[PDB]
Amino acid sequence: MQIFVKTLTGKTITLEVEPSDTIENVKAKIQDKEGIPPDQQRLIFAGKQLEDGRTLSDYNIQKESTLHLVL
Amino acid sequence: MQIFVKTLTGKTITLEVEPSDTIENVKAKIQDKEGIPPDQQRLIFAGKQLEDGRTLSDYNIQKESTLHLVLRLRGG
Amino acid sequence: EMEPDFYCVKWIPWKGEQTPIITQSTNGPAPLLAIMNILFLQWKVKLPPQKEVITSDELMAHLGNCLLSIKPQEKSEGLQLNFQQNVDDAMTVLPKLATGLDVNVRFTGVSDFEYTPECSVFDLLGIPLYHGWLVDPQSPEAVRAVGKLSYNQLVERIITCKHSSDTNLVTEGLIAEQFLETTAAQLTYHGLCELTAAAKEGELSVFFRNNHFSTMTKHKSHLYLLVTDQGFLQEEQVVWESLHNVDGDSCFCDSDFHLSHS
Repeated sequence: MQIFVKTLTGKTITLEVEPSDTIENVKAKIQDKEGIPPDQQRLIFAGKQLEDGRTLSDYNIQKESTLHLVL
Repeated sequence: MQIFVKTLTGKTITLEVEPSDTIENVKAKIQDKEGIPPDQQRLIFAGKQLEDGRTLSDYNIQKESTLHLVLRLRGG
Repeated sequence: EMEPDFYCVKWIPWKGEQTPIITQSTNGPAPLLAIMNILFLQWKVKLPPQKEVITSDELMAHLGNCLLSIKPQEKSEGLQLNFQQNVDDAMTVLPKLATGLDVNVRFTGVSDFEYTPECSVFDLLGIPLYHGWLVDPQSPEAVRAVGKLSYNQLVERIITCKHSSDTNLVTEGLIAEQFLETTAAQLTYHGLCELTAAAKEGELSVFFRNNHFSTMTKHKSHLYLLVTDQGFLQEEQVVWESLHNVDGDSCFCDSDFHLSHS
């Protein structure tokens, strides 16, 4: 499954993920691609912050979805 | 006795109970294994939503019986 | 910010004036913020200039005062018990606004919910409550199996169908289960089209989507959602998020609906 992460700088990150992946897993995967520590990452989908301890599935995130990444 | 609870997700919770237990009591036990609020939980067995004050015995819920947990849509 | 009934106030240049909107850090107060942000954008409630932090108690106090001051549409010396009923049922649900509000969507219209005490809060304030979880008429499978059923009816119907002898019902079960799974983010393309057309230009409204409530408006035939996540607290020019697709691929806009850059 592929999703997109848009920063405010205007940059688009592509990730390969599963619905069962945790927000913690997704932040690890963003560290891989841009070397940004998970603790400096806040993920948002459709205006609501995605918290650690829940899965992509928990937030109904399907393939080709765009998340927003902020400090 | 031991009962099963099927979410729409597909996973299944096992509970220890007595025919004398209230539905409120089973929602309370579900709040542990899965962390869900009782007032969001709806329990279905043989076509009926289970009322809080009723007992397992009131709905003839025997050992190994399967209940269905469906959630209210809650906006947070 | 950190403690659970504290919110950061964000001041924005709205229509000539520094205007507060409340930001959210954790899940639970979206329904309260969706209403309170409308009252703040309409200047129906005012905060001391550059107040930085507000509590649940303060927001509830302001909202309570607004609800109790609504007058009935038709003025009469007596009766108006139906109106008085709405107000008391609105005052009883008020506290759930901070922790989470139950809704029961029907998939037939952007304004279609089961009428419940929870709905009353928006009705009494004259605030429209919308949703774009609409079954596409060009999927007549879904239209026939989903029907006029509310969400609450449909998940029960799915359970019944799975245990049916009748293969017609088993099949209805599968189509409805498949509707819920493919539209799990609670917004369809058809919903988005119908919502864009039904919403009133310049009007502020509450939008339920993906177990969340947003403040919504329409500018130049386009839908926008107020940005409330505290991660944008410092971004003055990030105020509105475009709603023109179902996959979250949005543009940020300033107070005046002009594209913002970082």
